[PDB]
Amino acid sequence: KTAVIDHHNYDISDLGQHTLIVADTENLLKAPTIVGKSSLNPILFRGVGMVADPDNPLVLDILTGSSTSYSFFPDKPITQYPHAVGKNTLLIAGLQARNNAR
Amino acid sequence: EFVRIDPFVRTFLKKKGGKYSVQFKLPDVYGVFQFKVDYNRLGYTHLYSST
Amino acid sequence: WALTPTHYLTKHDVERLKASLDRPFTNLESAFYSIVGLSSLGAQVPDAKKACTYIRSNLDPSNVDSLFYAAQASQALSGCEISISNETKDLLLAAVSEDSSVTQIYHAVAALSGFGLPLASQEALSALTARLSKEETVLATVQALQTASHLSQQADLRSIVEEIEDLVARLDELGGVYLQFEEGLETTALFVAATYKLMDHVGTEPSIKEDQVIQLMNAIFSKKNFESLSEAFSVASAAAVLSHNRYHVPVVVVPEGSASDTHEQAILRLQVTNVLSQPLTQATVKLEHAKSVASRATVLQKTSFTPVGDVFELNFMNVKFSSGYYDFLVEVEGDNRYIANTVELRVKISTEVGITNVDLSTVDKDQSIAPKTTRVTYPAKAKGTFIADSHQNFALFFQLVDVNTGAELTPHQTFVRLHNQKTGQEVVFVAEPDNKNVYKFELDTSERKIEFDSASGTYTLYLIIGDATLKNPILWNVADVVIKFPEEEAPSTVLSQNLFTPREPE
Repeated sequence: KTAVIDHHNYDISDLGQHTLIVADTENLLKAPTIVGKSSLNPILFRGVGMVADPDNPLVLDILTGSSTSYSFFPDKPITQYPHAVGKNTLLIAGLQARNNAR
Repeated sequence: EFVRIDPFVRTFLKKKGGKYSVQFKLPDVYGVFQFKVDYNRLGYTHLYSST
Repeated sequence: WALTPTHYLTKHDVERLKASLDRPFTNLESAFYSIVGLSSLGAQVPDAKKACTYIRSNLDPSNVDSLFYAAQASQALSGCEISISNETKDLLLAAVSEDSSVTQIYHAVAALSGFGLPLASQEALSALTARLSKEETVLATVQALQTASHLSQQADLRSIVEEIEDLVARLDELGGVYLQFEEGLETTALFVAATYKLMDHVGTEPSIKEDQVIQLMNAIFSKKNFESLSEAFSVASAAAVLSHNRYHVPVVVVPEGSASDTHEQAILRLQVTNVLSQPLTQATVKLEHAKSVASRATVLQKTSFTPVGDVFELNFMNVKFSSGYYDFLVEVEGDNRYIANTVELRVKISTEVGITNVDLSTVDKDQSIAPKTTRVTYPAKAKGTFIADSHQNFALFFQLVDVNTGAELTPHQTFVRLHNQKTGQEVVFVAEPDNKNVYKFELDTSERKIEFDSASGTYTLYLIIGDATLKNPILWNVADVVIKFPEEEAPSTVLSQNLFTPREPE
């Protein structure tokens, strides 16, 4: 039920919940092998934020949420601390295993 | 790298003749050394070689 | 809760279906599919005289399929009479036999009814039922229903109608929202068309439950791409029968545009249409009641919508909705044929937030000195540097109110972001209200070190304020703070993580 929320970069096309977020390509990882060497217009995301465990060094932080975005239950007040907040929110994350699985 | 336990030498391999190679003088210290290549770069495959 | 329609043919979908029907012909089957799909939608053929000449030229009088398609296409074309022989009549009467499939009976009966030829309807039904005692498959059953929609009422169609209550159980239910046969879209659409055509010609209301019909149409429109001409023909026939019939007209009700920001307008408009998106201009609509989600108490009741052109519109400028979500119960009234005529809809009222009376202050942690306070007000950034260290603590107090009404607000997001100007690292804290709804934040550097990782320095301080209801979300640079933790002995061991770094003779 959680979603990524962003009250500043939600798309005009959003259903009125501020959960269709325009992720800026400034956040896109600086790795053209992964993300492609050409320039990209802003990208639309609507889904569940995830957190890369700092304990794992191999994790690939491909597309972070905005500095303002966060993940919570959109209807329900913020009693607890969010699971992810700010640029810690990952929208897309990758893994390169030691066997080079991806 | 040229390693016994810690690395004794580390140097850039020059691109020459279609290959990567370097000429260097072995350290003053005998032992069972290993050559290592450890090209770990973001998004590229982790290459490891040891002799 | 009763199910509202989740899929239908929009104004765009009806026109894309018309485009998907107005295709060049390639066989009598294709002309049948195209012409009868358009005519079911009520669309015309521009070149109907040429389409008739095409049917005439392609009509083989010796083939049951050709005869069927030509008969139904020429019945769909105006003035399209075609020569038919007595050998064709004998062929069609022979095709109605126990020596034929129910499909062959279907073709022969619809050929006779298209041309307008006599038929021993009771004997045709006797053959239909005899074959259908073997051909108990869904497709053959649907073609038997359509046959019974051509056979005279004087036939004992009771044994064919009794297959409807079997098929309805042979439907597969995709969980609360959809009903379909495993034989998929085309079979569902043709079953709905056959059932309604049959029941309208026999003159009895269908036995299917209205909510099951809602799930069936949701399943028919659950896919919006119709690939063959026969898929378009079937879906068009189903939309046609659900557009206009003697018994059941599905009332689509949807908000015109996004209902999310209506505080810019304070007006509600409802579209109220059939599944062809034709407005039910003879309907009436009323707001039965509106309740607040925050208390589930009612706010407005029994207030009618007015027809204003296509939409039904309700003014409520006079009732002072506060910031919040509100649910409107609405009902569509008039013709007793309406089904699903009552709809519960979720409207949202937005506002803008005023931040006021923010005081930014520091205190000597031993209270031997009185507190220092600087008054600030958005957008004005605070002036000068403020210090938070092993001697002076730092705090923020601020108040959030509605700019229009002055009521208290408790926005969903209210985060304090400290941005390290050099390293660009962020720390984000959440401010929470006291019982008076004053927000407070304090920095006690001796504590938060696990948050800061004890990284001292100058931090830019931001307030982030926003909510789904708020029209005007704030990101304010309020102040700049220098945080000096008592000095760490060895940061470097924690910082080690940055592992994507770029003798002779004597």
